[PDB]
Amino acid sequence: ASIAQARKLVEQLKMEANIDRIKVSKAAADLMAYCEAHAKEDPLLTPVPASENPFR
Amino acid sequence: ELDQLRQEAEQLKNQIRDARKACADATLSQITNNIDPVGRIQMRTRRTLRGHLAKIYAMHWGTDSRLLVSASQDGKLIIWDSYTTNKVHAIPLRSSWVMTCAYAPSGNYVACGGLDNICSIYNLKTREGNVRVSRELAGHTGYLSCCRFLDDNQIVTSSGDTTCALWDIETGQQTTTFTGHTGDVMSLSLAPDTRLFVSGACDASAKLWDVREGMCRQTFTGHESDINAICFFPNGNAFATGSDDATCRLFDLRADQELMTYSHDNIICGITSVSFSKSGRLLLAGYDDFNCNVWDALKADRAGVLAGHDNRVSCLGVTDDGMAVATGSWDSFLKIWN
Amino acid sequence: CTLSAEDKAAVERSKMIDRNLREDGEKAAREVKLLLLGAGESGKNTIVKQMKTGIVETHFTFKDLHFKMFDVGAQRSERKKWIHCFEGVTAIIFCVALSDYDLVLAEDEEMNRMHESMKLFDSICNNKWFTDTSIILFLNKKDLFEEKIKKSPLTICYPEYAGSNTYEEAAAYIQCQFEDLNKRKDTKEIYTHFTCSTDTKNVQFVFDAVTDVIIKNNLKDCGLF
Amino acid sequence: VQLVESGGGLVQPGGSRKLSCSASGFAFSSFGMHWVRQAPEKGLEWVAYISSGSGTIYYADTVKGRFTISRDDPKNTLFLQMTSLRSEDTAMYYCVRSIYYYGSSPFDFWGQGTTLTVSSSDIVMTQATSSVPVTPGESVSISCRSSKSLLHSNGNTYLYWFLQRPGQSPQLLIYRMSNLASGVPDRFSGSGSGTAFTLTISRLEAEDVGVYYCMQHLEYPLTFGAGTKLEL
Amino acid sequence: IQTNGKLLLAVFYCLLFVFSLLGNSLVILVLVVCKKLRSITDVYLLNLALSDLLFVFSFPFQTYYLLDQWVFGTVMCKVVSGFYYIGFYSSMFFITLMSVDRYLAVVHAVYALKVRTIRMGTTLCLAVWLTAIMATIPLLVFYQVASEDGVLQCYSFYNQQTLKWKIFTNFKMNILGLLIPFTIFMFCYIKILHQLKRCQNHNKTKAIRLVLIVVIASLLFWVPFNVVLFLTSLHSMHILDGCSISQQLTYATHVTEIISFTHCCVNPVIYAFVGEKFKKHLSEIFQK
Repeated sequence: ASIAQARKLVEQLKMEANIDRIKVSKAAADLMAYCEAHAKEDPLLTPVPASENPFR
Repeated sequence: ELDQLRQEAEQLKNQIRDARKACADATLSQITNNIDPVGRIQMRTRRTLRGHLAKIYAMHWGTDSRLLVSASQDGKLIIWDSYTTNKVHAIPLRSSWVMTCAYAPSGNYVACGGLDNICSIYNLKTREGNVRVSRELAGHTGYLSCCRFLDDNQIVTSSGDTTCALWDIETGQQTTTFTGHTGDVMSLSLAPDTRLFVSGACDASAKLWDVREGMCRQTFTGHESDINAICFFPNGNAFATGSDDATCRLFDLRADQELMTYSHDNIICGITSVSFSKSGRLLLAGYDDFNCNVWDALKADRAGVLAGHDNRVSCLGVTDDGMAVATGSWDSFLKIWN
Repeated sequence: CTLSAEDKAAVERSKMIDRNLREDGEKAAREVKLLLLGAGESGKNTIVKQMKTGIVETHFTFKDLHFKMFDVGAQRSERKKWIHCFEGVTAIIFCVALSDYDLVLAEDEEMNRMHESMKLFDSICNNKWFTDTSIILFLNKKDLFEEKIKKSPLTICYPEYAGSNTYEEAAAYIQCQFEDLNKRKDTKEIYTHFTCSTDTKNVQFVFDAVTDVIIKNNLKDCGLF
Repeated sequence: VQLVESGGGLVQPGGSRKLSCSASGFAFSSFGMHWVRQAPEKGLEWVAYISSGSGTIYYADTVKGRFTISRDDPKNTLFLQMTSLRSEDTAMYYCVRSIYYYGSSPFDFWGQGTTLTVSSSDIVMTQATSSVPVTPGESVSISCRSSKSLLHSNGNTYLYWFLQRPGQSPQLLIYRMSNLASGVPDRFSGSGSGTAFTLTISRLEAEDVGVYYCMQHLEYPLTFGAGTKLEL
Repeated sequence: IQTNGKLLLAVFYCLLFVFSLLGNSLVILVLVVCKKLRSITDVYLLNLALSDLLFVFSFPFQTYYLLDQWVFGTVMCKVVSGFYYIGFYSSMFFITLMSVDRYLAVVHAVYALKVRTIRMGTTLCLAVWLTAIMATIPLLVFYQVASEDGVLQCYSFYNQQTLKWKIFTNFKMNILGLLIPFTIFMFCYIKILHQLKRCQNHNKTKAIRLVLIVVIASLLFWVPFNVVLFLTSLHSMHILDGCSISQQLTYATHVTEIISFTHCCVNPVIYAFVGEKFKKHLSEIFQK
């Protein structure tokens, strides 16, 4: 039970330890790339004119 | 030997940690040091939704970004229209103790739940004209903290019994069960891919589970206390977590590490809800000090404060078109902001 | 108006919905809310039968006063996450079994059941959400204590105890001890009553207690304070 | 879901009588109701409307004051009180139900019908065709033209398309020019430009044979189309 | 003699008017603007503040009359008299109505929680308003402006036939204006003490102190006016007659007016400002 629980936990970390991880620069690059791709589309980041805004 | 198993677990933890250390040459802040900031941003109380008489615990936006659903302890699950503050629907709940509400992507169904330990699926569109309990999903041994619809048939429910679950609505059983999270799971967030989802628990950690295979792939730590809210970056490979320690932690799925923390000496209370904008530049978090805070994602600077709720802000949401930001607080008023 | 026929009819539907919401809110406001906490087997089920999943809800009316009693014994989760949902209850019923000081917790004999009872009481009475909320604290298993005290002196649970083995002195000691856990005396009150299976006026004690709480709440509201 | 309407028969001219409509299978309280009558050889025409909770009781211009309508919510019934019938009132009265909120389908269900015989600035609706030969499996476009713009600043245009099989009640097809009625095959579709609106049938079937009607729902006096009949 | 006292009460008029206007405005702003009208007592307190302000228009015009001749006009004179009298009757019925409301709240809670709603409070306060207006109208038509010794005076003009009506209307403010409602005020407020004595509360001592303060203060600034008016009516109908007594009665009328309408300032403080809820709201407003 408890020993079996520890065993299953150990195989869990063993499985989780094999995931490929990429450089953190690539991660920040992807985040900024998605940020720049849709920067114009987001209504909060770029204020919209009152004409097309429905919540008036 | 049990001690040998514990030692192996410690070695695996060290291996994970130094893998992260090798996989992180730099930090986010230096990378985005040259970009222009968002600057001061303000959102006004464009609409104020009334009629709730008990504390608002959950909100969810419809797919079209016109309808929204609000839940409170008065036992009423109220479906409202945003621009015209009309109550298109009002559902009396069997259990007034509700902490989760969900709008199906197809808009045909709405989910509710709480201390009842049961997830109620409500069919809005029927010939009779009255919202009815389409299904009562049971099996979690604790309160249902949150629940999101995969689709009209599959739904994910996180509970305080330290488990998440994937239920098939028509059969009424739970096809998959996500287990291994020590604390009480307080929030879950489906990805746009709608097969991988991150769930944070009371044990101060989050786990990214997969719907199909049914096993956690990446476990994220870093917080000093409980995790109350979690949300996905609009793209899909990053996720933000709101915690009880007055810090919002943004992680990347690929790097498996904490990409950034958000905190300022003034805020000491916990973070009840977290959300993201459409572009991912803005992170909106509701706190217990009665005011929502808008942070810049690339720069940990706070972009602004949405103030105007006289009590604890308990839920946040952003319209799918990204036009409006809805904040529902314990003061029994939901406010739409633009 | 600048609104279509269907828009006006939708507004009329919304008006009907608001009217029904106000009616239901008035009905709920007429109702008195009790949150019932029993430290383990503390006579919770027995008293529940006398006055008549995660949460167990009961409703009963006595002399034209409505009561919703919420039991959370089966929650078995972190109470810090769901105890604030009961902020605003009229009163908290708290069941303590007096016969439990000889008995020990199922999790080994290391803690007495009464010890756990007083830690739980110190947690809930002094909780930030229940700052101004009154507690009706029921001392159950009075007959069992009366029959059973002479076997085991109360000094085993309370080493500082020095008194007779009669019922009255021991019960006074425990009641004073539990009332002593109240950090903040002025805001809230504690009502103590000893109950058995035979008595039928325990719910009457509940009614007098909540009547006191109602009078205090209105005194605060009406300006008399 | 049923709408049983009883009464009818032959009445001496100038008489007064109450038409009945008993509803079951749905929350009659939450659904507003309409009485819509049809002449023996002419198209449908609006008669009366009562909202949920009896907030509004509207009647058509030609029939105001003379007609009344009430509802019994505890018993789930609708009554139409009638005074001083004329030869113009000899018709087929239909009981119709509606509900009004975002995304709802007004006029979705229609009643079976009751017959009544009597012894001897409104929006104009034009269905210019009024007769079109049809061959099964071939797309037909039936166009209804309104006098004034059915578009509204809210973003909606209010046109409704109804199909009548012969010896059968009318059935909703399209609401707001483009929203398909639930339970209706996709062969029907709608498209309009704010002054004229067409219903398009991709593959004609035997069920498609009948008479089509167009409604506008901008001004409260509801106006109906003449009726485009399908001849195979 | 009366002139030096008139100047002193004119300074008192200035201070009284500014303080009353500020207090009533602040209570109104807190109750309806800054916060919500949540409770029936909140509605009653806001309406009492409106009644107080409706009374407080009067004293500027009365002060101008005392200092100088009336120049406003007969219709403005009737408007001034109406403001005074509606403030009067509104004070009567509102103090009595809050007395009944507190009696219901403290004595019969099992019935109070159901009777006490926003609708019932609105109905009772409305009826109070119409009753006050209908009581004011007969004295609205009485007032007239007359030139005596080259000085224009706006006063309640009564003919010899109307002199009997003057006795009736002056007594009406006694027997009906105060005697009938203060029987209810007495019955309710002492009954609050008996129930509160037979109670177990930490707040029972503070509530006893406040209810005693209210019941004594209402008498202090409310009964001398009625008894002095009753004595003046007795003098007018000549059962008790004295010329020096008449001069002392004019002086007593002045001082008893002072006593009666110091209530327009003191009543808001004792009915709203004391008490936990209003201090909490004031602290929240200051935080804002």
